[PDB]
Amino acid sequence: GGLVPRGSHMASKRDKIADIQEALAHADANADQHLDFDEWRQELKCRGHADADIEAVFAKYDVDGDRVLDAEEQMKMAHDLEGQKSDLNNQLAELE
Repeated sequence: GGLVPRGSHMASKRDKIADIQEALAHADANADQHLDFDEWRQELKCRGHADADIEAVFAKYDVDGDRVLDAEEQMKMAHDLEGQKSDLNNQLAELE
């Protein structure tokens, strides 16, 4: 029963972005173009994610702890997520 006993470490990363990128992008429910904790937390949560788990992933984006990130910081997010994705998709699965 070789194959793989446990891992999916890298794969998971792809699933997160793939699931987070679309969900949000294809979400702009309140067409606000901003990222309020409520929307993020709630949106991601239903994706099989817990309430606390998202805290660590999100907090990493708090610059001044002002708890407010508009299109200003949003660019950095998409930008950073885009590069990491490209490097990952390389071996995992094509895309570009």
